[PDB]
Amino acid sequence: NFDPRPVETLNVIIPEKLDSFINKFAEYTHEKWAFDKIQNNWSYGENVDEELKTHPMLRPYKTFSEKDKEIYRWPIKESLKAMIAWEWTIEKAREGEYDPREGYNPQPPDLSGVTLSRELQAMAEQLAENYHNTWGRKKKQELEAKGGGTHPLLVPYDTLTAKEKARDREKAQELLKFLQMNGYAVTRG
Repeated sequence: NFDPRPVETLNVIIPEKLDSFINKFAEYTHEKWAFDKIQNNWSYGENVDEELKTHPMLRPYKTFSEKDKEIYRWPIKESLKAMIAWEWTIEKAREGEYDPREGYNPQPPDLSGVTLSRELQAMAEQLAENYHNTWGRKKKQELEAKGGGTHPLLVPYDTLTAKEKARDREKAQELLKFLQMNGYAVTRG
């Protein structure tokens, strides 16, 4: 009887002082996506070709227009809005701490060495559940409107295994690790 109710974010205002953080994390997200592709032998080219391993976004984040940068900034703002709607605190407290291929070579920092406390891991789980509920509500509405069938992910988040949760968990964890790496103190208040 899955009724996904993600937290309301539409009227949530992100403080302007977080814009630099949003930009840094968007570039990081791009660099990580680009790194994985370039190491999997993908390269720049006008078209998105699965066979020839080519993608037009395999270029520096600096070369993207502001509207194009929204491919990355938009999901980041949505995450931040959810954290703000829950009255979590996000405050800067510290200083913001392989084969070289042909052309673009992004070297993003490794977030495997960034450790999350029990509290931040619980917070990542709450963000992950919200990603599941956001997608779930959107999917349920799409299927209802477009007369579609069903989907195995249209079930409560707490009925999923650790592996089924991994994608949303890793997205939430990457955000809290980057926040921590950049000197932000994040709490549930």
